Amino acid sequence: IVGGYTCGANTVPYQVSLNSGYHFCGGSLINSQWVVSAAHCYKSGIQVRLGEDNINVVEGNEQFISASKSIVHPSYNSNTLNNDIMLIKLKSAASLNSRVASISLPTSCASAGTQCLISGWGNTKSSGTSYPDVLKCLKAPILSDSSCKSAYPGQITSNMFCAGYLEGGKDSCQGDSGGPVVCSGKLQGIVSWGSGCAQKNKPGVYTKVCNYVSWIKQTIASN
Ligand SMILES: [Ca+2]
Ligand SMILES: [Ca+2]
Repeated sequence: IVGGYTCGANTVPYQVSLNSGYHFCGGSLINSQWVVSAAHCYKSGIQVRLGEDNINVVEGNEQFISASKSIVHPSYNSNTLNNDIMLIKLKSAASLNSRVASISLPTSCASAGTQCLISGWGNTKSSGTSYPDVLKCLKAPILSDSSCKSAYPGQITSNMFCAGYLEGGKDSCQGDSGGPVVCSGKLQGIVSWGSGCAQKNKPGVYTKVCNYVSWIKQTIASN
């Protein structure tokens, strides 16, 4: 998260650190046993780290649950990042509390202008590389589809939306991938991609979770 702020410990209870020996991607806890993340965050041997604030020191609220199974979206295209969403099932149900909570799936798609909370342990620097150990948050509006398309011409599918700022300076970044975009307490987006981080006219592109609630629900229903 570039230009964001320190969330505060466990203020984003659905925030997940996907750990494979290291935090490599974010995720969103959607129920006791399921994390959604970006499909381009897919790896084998994922441990799902819940209740994380500082991903580098054990602070007592962590729940480390390895991934029982990962389900990259069937139509995930790694080249265009279309359908950049993946389901991760925990080996065991998370112990849900005030700090390890699931995030609700969107009934409706959030509109442009809706302010969203993006969070992750990604690079905090637009230029260079500084990885925070504690969760960074960014309040960022969903941008219009036209502004998203004009920012990334020929690249924005109906399954993506842009959030952030066209003047840049505030954006999800590398390492925020798979992380939540929560608007009105609902997981509206997944940190998917962007041309760099916090560049002018290059907002973050996020998986439009509203389009996958069916697929997510049916997948949860049989896995
Ligand atoms: Ca920790
Ligand atoms: Ca990345």
